[PDB]
Parts: sequence; structure tokens; C-alpha cells
Amino acid sequence: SHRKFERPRHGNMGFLPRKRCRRERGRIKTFPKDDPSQAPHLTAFLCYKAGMTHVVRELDRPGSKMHKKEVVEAVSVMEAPPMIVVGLVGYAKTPRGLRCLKTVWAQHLPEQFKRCFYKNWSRSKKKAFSHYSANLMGPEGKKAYEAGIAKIKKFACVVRLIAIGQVKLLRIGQKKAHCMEIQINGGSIADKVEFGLKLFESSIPVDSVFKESEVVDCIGVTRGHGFEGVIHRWGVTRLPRKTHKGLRKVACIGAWHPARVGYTVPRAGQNGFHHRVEANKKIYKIGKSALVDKANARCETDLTDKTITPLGGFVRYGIVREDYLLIKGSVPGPIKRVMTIRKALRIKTNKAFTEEVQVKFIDTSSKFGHGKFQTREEKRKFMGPTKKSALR
Amino acid sequence: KAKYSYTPKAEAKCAKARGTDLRVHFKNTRETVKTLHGMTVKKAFAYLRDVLARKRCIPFRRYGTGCGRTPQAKEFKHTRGRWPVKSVEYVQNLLKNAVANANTKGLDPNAMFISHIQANRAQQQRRRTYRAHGRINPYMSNPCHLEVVLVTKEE
RNA sequence: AAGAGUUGGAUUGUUCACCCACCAACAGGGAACGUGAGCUGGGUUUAGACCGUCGUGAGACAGGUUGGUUUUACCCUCCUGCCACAGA
RNA sequence: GGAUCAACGAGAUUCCUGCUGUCCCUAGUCGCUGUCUGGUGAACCAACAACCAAGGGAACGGGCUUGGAUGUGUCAGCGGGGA
RNA sequence: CGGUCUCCUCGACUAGACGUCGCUUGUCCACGGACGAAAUGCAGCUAAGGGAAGUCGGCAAACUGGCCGUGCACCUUUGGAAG
RNA sequence: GGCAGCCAAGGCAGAGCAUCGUUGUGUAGAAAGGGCAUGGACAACAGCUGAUCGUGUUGGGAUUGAUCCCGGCUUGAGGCGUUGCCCAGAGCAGAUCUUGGUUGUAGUAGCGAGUACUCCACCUGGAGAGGAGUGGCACCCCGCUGUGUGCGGUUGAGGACUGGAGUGGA
RNA sequence: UUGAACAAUGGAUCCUACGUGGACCAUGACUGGUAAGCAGUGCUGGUGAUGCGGGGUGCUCCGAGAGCAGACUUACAGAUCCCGAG
RNA sequence: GGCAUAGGGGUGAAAGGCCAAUCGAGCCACCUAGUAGCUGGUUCCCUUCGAAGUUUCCCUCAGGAUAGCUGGGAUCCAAUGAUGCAA
RNA sequence: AGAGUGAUCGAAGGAUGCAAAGAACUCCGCGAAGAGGGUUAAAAGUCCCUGAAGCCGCAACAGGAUCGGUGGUGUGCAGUGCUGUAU
Repeated sequence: SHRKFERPRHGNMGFLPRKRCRRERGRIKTFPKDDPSQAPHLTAFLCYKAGMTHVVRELDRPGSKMHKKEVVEAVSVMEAPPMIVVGLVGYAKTPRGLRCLKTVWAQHLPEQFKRCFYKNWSRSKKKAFSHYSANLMGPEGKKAYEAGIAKIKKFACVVRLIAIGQVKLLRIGQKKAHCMEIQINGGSIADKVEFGLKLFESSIPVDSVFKESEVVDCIGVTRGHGFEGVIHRWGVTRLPRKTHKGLRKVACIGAWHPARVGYTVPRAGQNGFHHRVEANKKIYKIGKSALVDKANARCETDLTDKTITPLGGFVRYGIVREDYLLIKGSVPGPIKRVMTIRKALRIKTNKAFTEEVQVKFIDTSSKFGHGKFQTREEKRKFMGPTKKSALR
Repeated sequence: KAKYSYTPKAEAKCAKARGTDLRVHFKNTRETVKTLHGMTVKKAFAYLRDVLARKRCIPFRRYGTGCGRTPQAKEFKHTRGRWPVKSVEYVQNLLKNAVANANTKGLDPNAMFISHIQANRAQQQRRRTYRAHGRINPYMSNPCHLEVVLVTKEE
């Protein structure tokens, strides 16, 4: 017998195998179109969530009630150190898809990239790329290098640039690096390959890859929440208080026939730490490293030069000290989590999409508590001479 | 009588110990000895010290349904392991008696290894447990016989 | 053309019915009249009791009314996540 | 026994107020569980087994027939099935 | 964790043999330990805005709460109702 | 089925011997059709047995089958078997069968009301924890290394409960 | 011409111990009913009591009936492969 | 606390409640191995033969007796091939 | 014995050896045990004639996805017996 009153379905079955994903790094399963008519360029980067704040900006959207109005927007602060380029990979077009043809490496490879080949690094005899880096100087290894490059320039239909993210500059505990590969799109295959070779051991910055008002996709892993019940895992409505031996449950996990619970029935299990792609995220600002600017978070209105790290530092993170991005809204995963940022794929042509963004104010007040002050000097000037200051 | 289920080539190169009605859980002593089977005497004693100190575990291969998964069971390509304390102590006493027997036979016990350690279900001793609705059910202790032979190394 | 949707309430144990509205629309049905070791227990359907009619009576009543213990999963599978071995 | 009926009632029903997580629509927190664990340690149940679809059939199969799957073994759960 | 006869019965708050804490007396015994301790559960609490729209049904919880002063309606068997 | 051409065979007349012919399903049921097998009486085997009975267990052989015989081992007699016949408490897979012993479940569910323990010391075969931990060392000594939040009892030092309708005293 | 054919190990006379006495299926032979895998009947055969070949599977259809084997041949029905047979 | 009322009986401000976890007739031993047209079970092998669910009567319709079918024992008769030649 | 206030109900339970010769002494351990060493025809070891099935431990060997099963069939391959065997 039918259900008397209809309702939509609880949860997405596209994301069905809701399991703790295997890798803590976001996988790019699809890169943008090639379009050889364009100039060679990178299509992805690795940023790291450093926190979250809010900005002020005037809206440009004719026909809206907030048009030319100053809105307040929540942004994610994504600290992005320059990615070091170590190696190329070629991909040939086989009737089984793509087959990785050849992986060329750089000559002098950083030990933070060598760390990636060791679960324990301090007990190993750190021999990563030893014979490679010796034979590459060697003349007969120069052949196998110029021959691998020529192999890619002839058979590879896809060329990818292997780059490490330099997790160590974030001053989090980790000294290893996150190694990913990025499609060079645009240009011929030879042009792509020599563009990639130019950047061997180059430490390329994020503003070279992305613009400051452009839309990207945030691929990565979401926050883990552990084993969770149907009420929060799947969002089902919980039973009446009157129930016996449980409210926070699903009442009918199936009809008598079929005589098996189906994959479509909400069960409890792992919630969070799934691989998700949050698409169409506008970049609101690209700020330069704080070690070189010291005024990166200053805007048209500010009179004091300030850096995006708030008062008391980002909670559980620390200081931001590298080239940062202001993504609009929220990105997957916690802070300190590695987010791949790819060029958009589900491209629209709204003004919301093709809109220039200029930040008029960056809230750098204390997020540890309620910060009334945007600057330690502002805090001083308001709360003037105290006992500790007058004792100093 | 005194009959073990292990025929040695030269019992002049062996050391034997037996335990009867040991008042230890059988299903834990079985896993203990199955782990201890092929180890040398030094490896065995160090393993038992470490299991007591909980630094490494005893894999529950056969009698382990419901046992908790451990990171210390990777030593044996398993995941379920525990730390059976009373049985580790009883098997310690067993192997200590076998080592004393070796010393009596005039044999370096540090050269021997464990060949044929074994456990058997002994006679069960009944008690009464008291169930709801006026029922009575048994509590049977499930004890074990233990035996071990140490055979000197062959090089 | 079965992809998505098909609602909030009053009375009634109700399915149904009937109104009040909202809506793009408030379609019809199945799954042991899906679904009680999921719930509830309002109803039917025990033992108590009252009324009406019936019977001389005990008692009967698709006539009405009130009050009335819904137990067990740790087995196997399905499902949900989790993990190892892959040794045959 | 018919009809009023003050007071009383863990009686049955209806309305109003106040109050509220009963609900929209759930969230957080906490003790004891469970969860891991040392010692100890039952019982229920048990033809044998234990992945489905359709068919036929004591008309609603785990086994039969024709197909489709299926590496073996876990841990915590679970209430669709084992009429 | 059930039941089972009688006697004695301190100090403070308080109307108090209520309830809360303390001297005298007695006791730390109830299988424990780690891990902030999943889901679910049994218990204790909270919850914006709304306020029964939930449900057979305001079930469950909440509101109120002691004392003092002023004061109190219908109906009534003149007693009450009435805190 | 001797009164036979001779040997071989048969030679128990409801038997046996030779040739030929027919016919082979079966629930309930039946057979004055035929057998296997168990306990014991009466008889026979001048039956077997400490040069090892019976039981049991494992292999082998025979049989359409019920079942029979043998080898090995256990075991050791407080013995057993074959044939005829007689007397039967005389054959098990079931009966929610009776009694006994067990198995999985399963090292699982659990052992969660009554607020609560902690430190030092002593009592120990051991209890601030090792099986010959390890290198010198040739046991002493000197080094290094490991030890589970840790059994029980009782003083003392703390922290708490009972809180006189008591966990007190009769 | 022993006065029709064919068949026939048979006719007569008895005694006696049991099981059964729920049936069901198929067919213009039908009756009740709109009908029913409904209910009740008739002739015969089946199932029960019956396996085997075919109908994918199926107590009842089609063939055929069942001691143990060997060879040949067929019934029903089959031959794209599964699956013997173009 | 003592004592009194006992099973077709007690007692009950009545629920057929209560009378030793027992009550529309307590429990205990015996008659009793009650009876059951009803349910369940009914112990070795081979060979051969082999059904009925239909008739009549029955307080009969889940059962019986009675014919029928089914087995056995028979009696009187009937019927019942088979010489290689040579001697 | 045990159960019930009671009237009453009511079990399970045999076997060392010829002879206690009932296990001296040694090592280890707190000790029981255990390892030796003994009694004895034998441990037959106060659980004592024998010691089945079911179930379990261990070792060896053989396999291990599939009701693609147990079982049957006809071979095969390994391991393992038995019988006969010409010149």
C-alpha cells in the first residue's frame, strides 16, 4: 500500500558509498578541456585552509536590490605557498583511456619531496632519487632524460606537471610535502612540454595560476565526524518521544518484499571525511606573503597597515605567512587541510560568475572570543594605559 | 601414563613439562600457545614479558569471535588480539618448569626452541548462576591441561 | 514522457468522508490490504462495570459506554559503515 | 428508582488561560551503559544450511529449473528476511 | 535493589520526625581499569522564533509553589466554594 | 532323485541333478516363501582360551542384503564360540520419546541502583614487578635495556558517605 | 461342414487373515453457478501406489512402463550454442 | 502475638476474589497403567503376490459393521515338446 | 541425601592389585604439580577392570570462491594396502 502523504527522499544516492575516503588529499578526476588554441597554463593548485573571516565589498549586479550596496561576505582564508615543480608525466591515448607513458623528474629534488617515499624518514637511509640525480648528471642518464622528454613530445596526448605543495612553510607539525600533478592545458603538446620543462624546480606562485576575481572548484576531503546515526548522517526526522528503545532511528528499514534491506535505506555509519568537490567558488582576493608585504590585508578604507592574521592568530592554526587566497564562502574540510583548487568546470555566465570583486574591508579581529578591535594598536588606543603596559 | 603427543628423535635433546587442571580459561591458553609454538625459548619469554606489559598482543585466531581489533596484531597478519594475563602467567610457569627440566637434563635452555606446546580442555567444574523468572543456569570453569617440549637447536 | 514533485490543518480510532487554506499540483495505486523482536495501542477482541433491547434464568447482542500486562536478537543473511589476509 | 443537585473524585469527556522540544526541527551538554579491556562468564535457539530474479510447485523457496552475481575471514551496529 | 516485630534517638536552617548539611557511632562494600568516552540507549538538563500547528487524546515536561498584608466571584445543603 | 553304458558330479525326495520355457514396478496389506541377528534351557562340536577370552578400535576379504570371517593394536578372562532344537522382556533414526554425557552459540550477552576513592608503610614464595633481558665478565662487578595506572589485608595521612524514622545501640 | 470367427494352463468346489471404506485428475456426456485450481455427477484411463524419455521446471500431459549388464534399434520429441543429433 | 472458620467447604464493604508463587472448586496419596471412534511413534534382509476411497445399515458424516477389491491355504479334475548318426 | 508448613515426595551411587607392594630418593618450584627414579606381570595410582560413540587439542599430510554442495556415476591423479603371478 502506498504511503499516504508523499515526501522527497533523504540524502543523495550519487554520493552513495558514504565511507571514510582512502586518501587525505583531494583527487582531481577531471581536468578542464584542453583547447590547444589557448596558451599553455596550469589548471589547479594546492591551498591549505587557514581559517575563515568576513570581508566588506560593494555588489555589482544590475537588477538586484543590493546592487551598488556594500554587503558583508564570509570568506575562507586559504594559505597557498608556491608549489615546487618536480617532474613531468606524459599520457598516451589508448583505447582503454589514458596510459601514463613516461615520468621525467627534475635534477635536484627537495628532501621534503623525498619524504613522500618513506613512512618513516629518520630511520631510513634517505636514498630517494639518489641514483636518479647522479645518473642525470651522468651523460648516459642525460640520454634517458632527453629520450623520455622526446617520448612525451611525440606520443603523449596529455601532459601533466608534478608539483609539491610545501606543507612545511605553514609551520604545522608536518615536514613532508603534498605531491600532485596538474594538467598544462592549451598549446601544442611540444609547447606544453617545454612550458613544463621551463618550470623544473621553479617554485611557482598561486597568482600566476589564478586571477583575483575568478571562479574555481574546491576539491578535497570534508570534516570527519565519525560513526553517526540516521538523524544526522542522513537527516531523517526522529520518532515521537513515546517510542520504545529508541527515537533517533529509522522505523521501517524495508518492506517485507524484497526480503532484504536495500542500499537506498538510511543506515547509521561513517559521517564526514568524504571526498567532495565544492564548485563555483569565487576568488575575492589574492594577497602576497606577509613576510614581504606586512600590509597585505589593507584595503581602500584602512589607515593602518595590517596582515590577514587576526588578533591572537587563527584559532588552532597560527599566523598566515604565505600567499593567501580569499575564497568566497566555505570550502570542505577543517583548517590545516589540503584543498586542491581547480579551474571551474560547471561554468555559468551570470554576473555572479563573471563579476569583478574588490574587497573594501577585511575583518582581522580576534576569532578566539569576540574581538571588538581590528588592530592591536586600535586595542591600545581604546584600552590605553593598563597596569601591565605601565609596568613595561 | 606421562604420555605426550610428540615423538622426538632424541629425547636426550629435549625438555618436557606438563600441567593438569590448571584453572585457566582454555580458549585463551590455546591462542597463547599457538602463538608461542615455534618460537625459541628466549623469543618466547621475551614475547610473554611484552604481552604482559601490553606492548604486543596475542592474536585470537580461532577462539576470538567478538575480540577487539588491535594494531599489535599486525605482527601475525591478523587484527583481533588480546592480552590474556592469567594464561600468559600460567604458560610462563609451564615454560619455566620445562627450562628447569632442561637444566636438570644438562641442556642449554637458551639453545632450545619450543617444539610441541599444547593445551587440552580439562574437566569442567560447575557452579550455579541465577537467572530471571526463577531459573538456574551453570557456570562451568573450562580449565586446561598444558604440555610443552623444548627441543635443542639443530645447526 | 513515470525524472522531480504531490502540502499545512479542524472533526473522527478511523481507511474513507467533509470542510478551512496554501500551491505549479495538492493524481490514483502496490510492496504478506509493505512496515508492532520499528513505535503507538485510539480501535476491534478476554477477565471488571453501566445502560438499552432480548431471555423465567444464567446470560446474548455488526446496539451504545468506560477501564484494561503488546515479551526476546548476542545466531545467519541483507543493509550500514570497518578491517585484514589473499594464503586455497 | 425518575429529575434537579452543594461538596468531594488518581472517574469519562469539552473549552479558555498560562506554560512549555509535543511539534516546525532539531541541536548541545552531562552521569551510567555500550564502545576497548584484566578477571569471570551463561542462556535462547539449532534438520542441514545461510547471495538474488523469475518460473513451476501444497498456489509467498536457502536448496528445485533457467538465469544473474559471488575471494576467504572480521568489528560495531541493524531490525527487511529466516512465513 | 523484594519482604520481615518492637524500643532509644544529637546540632544548624526550618512549622517540622519534611528536606539539606554536620559532632557521636559505623562504613568506603557493592567486579574493576584505560580511552573524553562512536552510534543507540536509560537518566539529568537546557534551547532562539512560534506556542498543541504534534498526538486517539496537552501523553510527557514545563508554568505555579513557603510566609506576610490587602482581598476574593458564580453557585450553595448556608457548612462551603476558598489557598 | 541307482532298478543307470563307464568315470566326474549329484546323492537332505518341498532337497539335489540336467535341459528347456515364462515372468521381473509397487503404497496399504500378505506369504503354511527363504534367510541374517540377540538372551538363555536341553543336546552335539573329546570346539576355542594365560602360546591371551570377550569388549573395543583400525585395515582386509566375503555377501544382493540382513550380516559373516580374518590381520594389527587395546585388553587380559570375575572367559568365549559353531550346529540342532526349545523358551523369549529378542533388531530403532524419529515417538515436543526416557536416562546420561556433550556441542555450536561463545570467550559472546553480560557481571552498570545504594556518590569514592587516593598516598606512604608493613604483612609476601613473588607484588616498586624480567627467566637464565643484554654487552663487557669470567659468579662478583661495571654498563645498557624492559616493567601492565598494578592481587589481598591492615596501621597511619587525606577525601567522602551513613546523618538519630541511621549503615548506630538492644 | 465336428455345421461362425478369435483367443484361452483352464473349469468346478470351498475355506480363510488382513488393508481399504477422506479420494483426486483428464475429456461437447453433463447439472448448479457470471465464473472458479468452485460444487456434484457419467464412461474410461490415470494419479494415489509410478520410477524412466520429452514438455526448462511441474504427483495427473505426450511416449513408455521399471531385476543386473552388453550390443543394436527406436517411441514421444528433437538438432544455432547451452545440449546428443543438419 | 494468641485462637477460631477447611474444600462443593471456608471467607469475602462481592473482584467467582481469597484459602502457602495453586482456585468458576486448594493440595496430597490411592482407585489409575481411568477412558479416548483422536494426535504421535511402532526396531532386520531378500523374494513373490498386491489394493480401496465404492454398496447397505448405524445418534451414522474423523468411526464402525456389511458386500466389493487385496493375500494365503487348499479340494475335484484337466493341461503339460525335445533319440546326430552307427550298433 | 534432598524437597514441601504439612499430608507426603524421594534420588544418584558396584569392580586397584595376587599381594598396599598405595609411589622411597633426586631436580625445580611457595606449593600443587612436572621431569627423573621406583613398586608391579602391568600402573591397574585410592578419579583406580575395560574404556565406545559424540566433542575437543596437537602433529603430519590433502585440499579449500560458487547447492558448481552431501550422495551417486564413469575415468583420472596422488597416497595406501590386498590377491595372483609364465619362462
